[PDB]
Amino acid sequence: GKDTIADIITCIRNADMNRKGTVRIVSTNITENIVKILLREGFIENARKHQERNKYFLVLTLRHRRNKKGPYLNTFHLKRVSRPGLRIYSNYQRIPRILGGMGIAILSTSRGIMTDREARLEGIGGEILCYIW
Amino acid sequence: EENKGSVEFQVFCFTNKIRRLTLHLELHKKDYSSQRGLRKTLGKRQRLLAYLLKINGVRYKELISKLNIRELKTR
Amino acid sequence: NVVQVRRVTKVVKGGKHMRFRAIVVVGDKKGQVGVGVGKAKEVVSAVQKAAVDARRNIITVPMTKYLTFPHRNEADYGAARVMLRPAAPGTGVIAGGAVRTVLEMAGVENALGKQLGSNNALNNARATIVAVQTMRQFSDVARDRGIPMEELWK
RNA sequence: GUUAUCCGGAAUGAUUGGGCGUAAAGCGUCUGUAGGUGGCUUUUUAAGUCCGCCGUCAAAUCCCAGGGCUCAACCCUGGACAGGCGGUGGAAACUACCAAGCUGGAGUACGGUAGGGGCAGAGGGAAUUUCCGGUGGAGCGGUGAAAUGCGUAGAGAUCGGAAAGAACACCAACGGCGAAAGCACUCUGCUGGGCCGACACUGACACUGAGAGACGAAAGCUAGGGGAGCGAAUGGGAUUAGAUACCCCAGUAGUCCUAGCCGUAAACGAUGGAUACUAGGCGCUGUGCGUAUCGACCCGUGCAGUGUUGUAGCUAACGCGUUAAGUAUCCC
Ligand SMILES: [Mg+2]
Ligand SMILES: [Mg+2]
Ligand SMILES: [Mg+2]
Ligand SMILES: [Mg+2]
Ligand SMILES: [Mg+2]
Ligand SMILES: [Mg+2]
Ligand SMILES: [Mg+2]
Ligand SMILES: [Mg+2]
Ligand SMILES: [Mg+2]
Ligand SMILES: [Mg+2]
Ligand SMILES: [Mg+2]
Ligand SMILES: [Mg+2]
Ligand SMILES: [Mg+2]
Ligand SMILES: [Mg+2]
Ligand SMILES: [Mg+2]
Ligand SMILES: [Mg+2]
Ligand SMILES: [Mg+2]
Ligand SMILES: [Mg+2]
Ligand SMILES: [Mg+2]
Ligand SMILES: [Mg+2]
Ligand SMILES: [Mg+2]
Ligand SMILES: [Mg+2]
Ligand SMILES: [Mg+2]
Ligand SMILES: [Mg+2]
Ligand SMILES: [Mg+2]
Ligand SMILES: [Mg+2]
Ligand SMILES: [Mg+2]
Ligand SMILES: [Mg+2]
Ligand SMILES: [Mg+2]
Ligand SMILES: [Mg+2]
Ligand SMILES: [Mg+2]
Ligand SMILES: [Mg+2]
Ligand SMILES: [Mg+2]
Ligand SMILES: [Mg+2]
Ligand SMILES: [Mg+2]
Ligand SMILES: [Mg+2]
Ligand SMILES: [Mg+2]
Ligand SMILES: [Mg+2]
Ligand SMILES: [Mg+2]
Ligand SMILES: [Mg+2]
Ligand SMILES: [Mg+2]
Ligand SMILES: [Mg+2]
Repeated sequence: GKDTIADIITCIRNADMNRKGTVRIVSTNITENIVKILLREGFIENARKHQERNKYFLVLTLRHRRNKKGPYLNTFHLKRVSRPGLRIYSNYQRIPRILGGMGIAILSTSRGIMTDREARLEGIGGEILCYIW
Repeated sequence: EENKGSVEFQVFCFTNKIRRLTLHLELHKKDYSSQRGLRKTLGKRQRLLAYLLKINGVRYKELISKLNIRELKTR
Repeated sequence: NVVQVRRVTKVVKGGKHMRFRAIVVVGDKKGQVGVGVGKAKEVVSAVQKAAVDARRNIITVPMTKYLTFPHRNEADYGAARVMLRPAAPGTGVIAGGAVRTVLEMAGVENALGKQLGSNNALNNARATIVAVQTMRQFSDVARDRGIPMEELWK
């Protein structure tokens, strides 16, 4: 667990590729905020919190199989960017946009976490956490 | 009894099991299996000490003067 | 459109038993394309089987009002890797052999493409197809995400 | 047009943009110093980071907008994105710092239990060889077939004695421990790890590792012992055109022990390490729980490791598939 963000991302990517709607992830300010945002973009069905032995778990419901499990036209991609090895930042005029804007880019900035959309409205740059397709 | 998990107690238990192991390592010199363990445990103790030096300078110096532990290699 | 003609060989106690492989792609030039491969003794019959096979394998390429791709995409088949990205109208289709004939036969007017990795004509054709198959069009990402078009445009 | 030079194409030195099971490629294996990265919560600070404003980064060139040589090249005017450095004003999410906290990571104690882990010291029996006898009296031994060889100075065979060294039948198993090399007749002693169950405790003490250190099959070497069997070298006998080989008969180093050196192997899973996460089926080893009886099963299960098929996914194919060669992060 050297990187927590990357790990959440991964648990999703994996549970996704295996055609399961339900994922357990471990919560954190970052985790929680990212998932909130994921919901308001609409990449994921529903979130909720659980607690046991002072451990928090966000379970994520995921978008249902595409008109069967065998015939899938679409998957749901995720990619880590700024990672412990190399941290990537961008000013306002380099803010990434994904597939012409079909996908979303998550940014940690001075005003908190957001998408690239928010960053453009408010005129802010910052650290690029990940991309989502 | 005291703290059995405390830094200083652990470092003690280690220093002690090591000086104990020393006699066996002297009598049977061909036992490498055991020596490998010695080197491991000494490693542990050395780690804890480095940690403790980071966290509390005073408790550290007190400890290595107390248990007669050789002075650290950061000098 | 015959992309490639090769003479593959089976070997028998007699000698070399020669066949022709044909790699052929079909399109309407209107946004419908497919690939097919065939084998026979004569150029002609191979070509034909190639046609017939492609016609039963065929798919559709998502197009934009200017005749290009919705978005940037990669693709992978075997050692063939393929990179397509949309272009401004008036740049035409710039690419290499498999990728370019498939693209062009689909009716894509403006596209950037490059095949990285291998050069096999065939796997590059298939790869191109997997690329343009996974192309999502905006109406559909707006339908998936459950968000109005004008919101994603921004 | 040809030659020379440079960049391209070349993803062919790869940040964007590759690889290391079999294609070139994972140190033989660990321990560990610098170095890099490192869980969660609150606060602080503001070094990175971000936003605004100012100074400057000469003119020419490149880029945009006009104008002049009849056009163009070329010249002239005006202006600017990048990107850099420096000052100042703000933001505080993330990295970093500062203060206090938290256990699920890492450890410590406690109690269990399995084991060819290792070193040392005792003890054991088969079998083989030689020697000393008794019997017996012509061949033994060996090969594809022979011969060298051993034997009337009594061989082999068989019984009875001693003596010596080395290796440990059955158990043994697609089983056990070990970091790897390897470790098995038995036993005792000194000791290294492992794993499991309990909150008992500390509270990030972590992971990796350039240099460096320790261990490291066999052959080999130095010194002293020891010397049955086997057996390089060597010799004889064959076979063969030849036979410096294969086969046979002998047989020295060496194999063994003590104290060292050497540091190489297809040292192989041809697979560096740690962490997280992703179907099953059938098996085994250790323990724990509930059930079964109240002690052996039995069942279902929790872990820890170990084996065989196989889904997703991966791959050039073969195949790999929770013990990944899958999906990601960090170091070498
Ligand atoms: Mg910058
Ligand atoms: Mg590939
Ligand atoms: Mg190419
Ligand atoms: Mg290059
Ligand atoms: Mg790279
Ligand atoms: Mg390569
Ligand atoms: Mg080879
Ligand atoms: Mg190789
Ligand atoms: Mg290895
Ligand atoms: Mg080495
Ligand atoms: Mg280490
Ligand atoms: Mg360190
Ligand atoms: Mg740190
Ligand atoms: Mg953190
Ligand atoms: Mg200038
Ligand atoms: Mg002009
Ligand atoms: Mg003019
Ligand atoms: Mg000018
Ligand atoms: Mg500037
Ligand atoms: Mg500045
Ligand atoms: Mg803060
Ligand atoms: Mg702290
Ligand atoms: Mg005996
Ligand atoms: Mg006799
Ligand atoms: Mg093991
Ligand atoms: Mg023990
Ligand atoms: Mg405390
Ligand atoms: Mg090294
Ligand atoms: Mg040595
Ligand atoms: Mg040896
Ligand atoms: Mg010699
Ligand atoms: Mg012999
Ligand atoms: Mg000879
Ligand atoms: Mg002999
Ligand atoms: Mg020796
Ligand atoms: Mg080597
Ligand atoms: Mg190797
Ligand atoms: Mg049973
Ligand atoms: Mg397991
Ligand atoms: Mg296998
Ligand atoms: Mg398998
Ligand atoms: Mg591979």
